[PDB]
Amino acid sequence: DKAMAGNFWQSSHYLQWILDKQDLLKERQKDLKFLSEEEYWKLQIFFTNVIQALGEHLKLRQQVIATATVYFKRFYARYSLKSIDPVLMAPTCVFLASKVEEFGVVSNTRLIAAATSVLKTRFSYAFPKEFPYRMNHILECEFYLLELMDCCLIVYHPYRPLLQYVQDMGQEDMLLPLAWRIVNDTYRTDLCLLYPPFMIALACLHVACVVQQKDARQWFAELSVDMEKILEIIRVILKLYEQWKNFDERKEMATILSKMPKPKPPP
Amino acid sequence: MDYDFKVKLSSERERVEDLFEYEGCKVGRGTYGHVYKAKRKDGKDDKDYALKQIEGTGISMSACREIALLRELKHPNVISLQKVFLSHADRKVWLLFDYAEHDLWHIIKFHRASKLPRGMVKSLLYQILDGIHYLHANWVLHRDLKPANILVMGEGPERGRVKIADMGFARLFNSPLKVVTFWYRAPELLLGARHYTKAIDIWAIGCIFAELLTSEPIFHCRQESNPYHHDQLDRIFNVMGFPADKDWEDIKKMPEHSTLMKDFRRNTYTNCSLIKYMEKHKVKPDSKAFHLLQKLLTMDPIKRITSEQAMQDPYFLEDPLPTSDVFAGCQIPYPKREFLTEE
Ligand SMILES: Cc1ncc2sc(C(=O)N3CCC[C@H]3c3ccc(Cl)cc3)nn12
Repeated sequence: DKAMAGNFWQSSHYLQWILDKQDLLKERQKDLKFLSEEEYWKLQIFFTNVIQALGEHLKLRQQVIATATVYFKRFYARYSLKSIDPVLMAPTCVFLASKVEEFGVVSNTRLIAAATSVLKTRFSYAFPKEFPYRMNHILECEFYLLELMDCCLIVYHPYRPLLQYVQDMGQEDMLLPLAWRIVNDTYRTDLCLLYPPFMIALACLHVACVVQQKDARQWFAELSVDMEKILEIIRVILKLYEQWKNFDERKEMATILSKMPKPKPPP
Repeated sequence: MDYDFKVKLSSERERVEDLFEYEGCKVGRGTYGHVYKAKRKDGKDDKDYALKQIEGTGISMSACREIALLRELKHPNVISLQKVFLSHADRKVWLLFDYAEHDLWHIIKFHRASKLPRGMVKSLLYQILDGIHYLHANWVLHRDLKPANILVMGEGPERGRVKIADMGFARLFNSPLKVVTFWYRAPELLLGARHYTKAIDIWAIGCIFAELLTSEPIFHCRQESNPYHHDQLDRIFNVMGFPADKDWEDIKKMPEHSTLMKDFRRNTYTNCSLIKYMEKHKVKPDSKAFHLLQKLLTMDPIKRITSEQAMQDPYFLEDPLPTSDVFAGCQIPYPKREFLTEE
């Protein structure tokens, strides 16, 4: 789907959903009463992985999965984890993202079956009970999601600019698979809420070049871009890999999930 | 869901029935849903609004894509989404627009019923091309362009400005195959083209332009699965002539080409041409208007002009120049929309 491809600078993404880092951290403090900063990041990583598994099981293209991931992040950038259960929100984000695209639809029974099967087969370390929600909960949650994103549905990702950069380098076979995988990894951080996607793409490509010992200094010099911001993004990517190393998702998440604030019922 | 979160959002939610007076003010009902002429209940402004309750419940592909695209698109000749209201109780979606009193269907009928300043037709075409070009430059196809969907603003600050509406937002796999008229459908659609294209929109603009010039649909035929429609093709050939091999080399690649060859003979249409058709409806074939029309109504979609090139045509540099107000400051003779009282 190439809709709005050259419109980023007049887009809802750019104009409303490139957030201030200090505003984001300010809104986050409500949930940091229950969780440490490290625990909150681990929770973000976990639900990114959940959304990825849901999308893979549904056979969705990576761009749809990425859109679902940014819907999830946008929701919890603004609201508390207790507002709506993230176990319900994740499949809802996948459902809505799938409908913004045009090549195929995710049916109701297929979404619920995917949520149930994926959580059982790939996430039983986190979740002792089966997926408890039915399709009416997804549909209700979808209305809240759409409203609370201010109906902003078109999301730009680093994949398209990355492809253009790697083509321009003439290094598709060398650098693209690794750089693409590093783009996937950036969704385990806040970067998509903070930087234009092309900047994230350049940072991922830089790390790919360093890993593979490819000298691209002159090519990165030929770009008219704020390299200080690219370096900021690289530092977050390098930090993610150190956290990844020190994080055992499977051993820690049940404990972290129990510490999450939970939706208060009616009186 | 957190209860405090729920009651807070319920307290704060703007509801269409509380914000707008639209009871008994329905101006249209169709596949799109229900369209009302609305006014704000608090007197903050005195403007007229259009309120559309989308057909069905929940968020359909049509609704999802309509909201997704209109949330981003910003151009004077594309209808602007002002607000979205989500009604949780009945799962209904409401879209708010600035109200367009007129559209090309009703303008054309008004002229047809009579049997227009100098540059009205030209001004309409230019603005249609401007709006479609903006969509196309953003890789958005309209896919259902017709006189009924080309709105024109009435009295107010946007007097006589074209607003392209009803963009046909959801077509599975971008495919035309997945009371109907085929008068604005490009011949490649009729021969089984698997995907919508920019060229398909351009053909429809050509049809609309011919209709604005004559007040008659150029490829008129009877109304009413299979994309192949025999009588519609017959009508196109009776107007345009039958394409030579050299006119449309890739016609052989169309899935219904062999059906076309079975049903039609070239010789049937030997004295038929757009020149002769337009001569009968008092359009001069040596006019710049005609030469542009002929470029829009090219049978081979790869030989059809783009919206950009159409906007650059010297037709638009010839007196009279197109105007922002297509009525050119003259008094609007067209009647206002009537309200629907049918059950
Ligand atoms: C009158 C009007 N002003 C602004 C707007 S958007 C809007 C719409 O959704 N649509 C969908 C089909 C074509 C258009 C329309 C046009 C006329 C009428 Cl009677 C009803 C609907 N209609 N409309």
